[PDB]
Amino acid sequence: DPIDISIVLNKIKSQLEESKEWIRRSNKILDSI
Amino acid sequence: LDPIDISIVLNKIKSQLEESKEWIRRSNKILDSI
Amino acid sequence: DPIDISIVLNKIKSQLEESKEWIRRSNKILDSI
Amino acid sequence: SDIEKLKEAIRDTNKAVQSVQSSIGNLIVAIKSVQDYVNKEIVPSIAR
Amino acid sequence: SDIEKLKEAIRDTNKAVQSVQSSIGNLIVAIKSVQDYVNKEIVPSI
Amino acid sequence: RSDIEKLKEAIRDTNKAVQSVQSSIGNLIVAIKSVQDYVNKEIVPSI
Repeated sequence: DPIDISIVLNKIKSQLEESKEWIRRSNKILDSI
Repeated sequence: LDPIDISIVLNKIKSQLEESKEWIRRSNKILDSI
Repeated sequence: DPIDISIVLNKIKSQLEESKEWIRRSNKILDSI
Repeated sequence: SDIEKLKEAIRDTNKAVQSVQSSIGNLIVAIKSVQDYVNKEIVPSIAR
Repeated sequence: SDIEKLKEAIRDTNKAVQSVQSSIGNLIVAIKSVQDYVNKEIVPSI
Repeated sequence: RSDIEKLKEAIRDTNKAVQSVQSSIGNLIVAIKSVQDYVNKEIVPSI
């Protein structure tokens, strides 16, 4: 009865999306210079 | 089958992950100094 | 018949080389300050 | 101020790295899980 | 100027992080492929 | 220790943090490859 890591994988993508938004904000600040 | 054993690699990743967290800790500490 | 994730792993190796190059460019700029 | 702008751009970059650091921690857990299953479920069933 | 150098250094760093972000996305795919193979080809067979 | 000097050293530390992450990802590749090879060379032949 099988391996179920789809949970933590679907978490990783969320923390990854969080990181991408942080780089978005950083570049937005550099845009204002 | 004597079993999977990637403990050495996984423990090295953790160590490097901690070194990474320490470098960010130092960067933020300096930013606080401004 | 076997797992073959070499396509994905080779991409990751390529992306790390690009990431390393970007850090080189950053450090080279900081060196000139 | 430009100095202040650079400061908070770096702080945002650092937050992005922190999120990456958390992702890597969970990747270790995902790979460890696949290992543990192979060792605790697949290997014994073959041995049976 | 020093301010312009710092701005470009951070932009280079941000690109390095973006490359790492892409690598992590692909690491998920690699792990998923091993899970899928185990779940859909080994487990049924055993 | 001027503000410019502080910002530089802050970025230098951030870059070292990214390099450590890069190192960790390279070892994550090794770890996943190890699981693949073990499944291919030990599990599949038996099963």
